[PDB]
Parts: sequence; structure tokens; C-alpha cells
Amino acid sequence: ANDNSEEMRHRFRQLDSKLNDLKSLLKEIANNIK
Amino acid sequence: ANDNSEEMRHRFRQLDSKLNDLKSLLKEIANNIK
Repeated sequence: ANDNSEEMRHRFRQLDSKLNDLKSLLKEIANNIK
Repeated sequence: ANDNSEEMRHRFRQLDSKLNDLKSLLKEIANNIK
């Protein structure tokens, strides 16, 4: 059983998780500046 | 041997590398403003 969907899938997970904590940092800046 | 997984894969790499140095620039702004 050989699969490459898990590889690109976890690439998608790590990519949008980095987008998630970038969103958290942008909300943190939006709170701390105001 | 024909493969298109390398093409979309390196699209994923260039896309999340641009997200990486965007993350670096956002951390740079978060450090320099405070």
C-alpha cells in the first residue's frame, strides 16, 4: 500500500497551521497597537 | 518516467517559503514597532 496523499496532505496542514499562528500574531499586533 | 508531483510540490515549497519570509517580516515589524 503506497500513498502520497498523506504527504501533500500534511504539507497542507503545516502550511495552513503556519497561516493559523500568523493569523494569531496579526490579531496580537491588532490588539496591542490599539 | 513522467511525473507532475514534483511540479506541484515545488509550487508548494515556493508558496510556503514566501509564507516563511512573510512570517519573518511580520516578526520583524512586531519587534521594531514595540
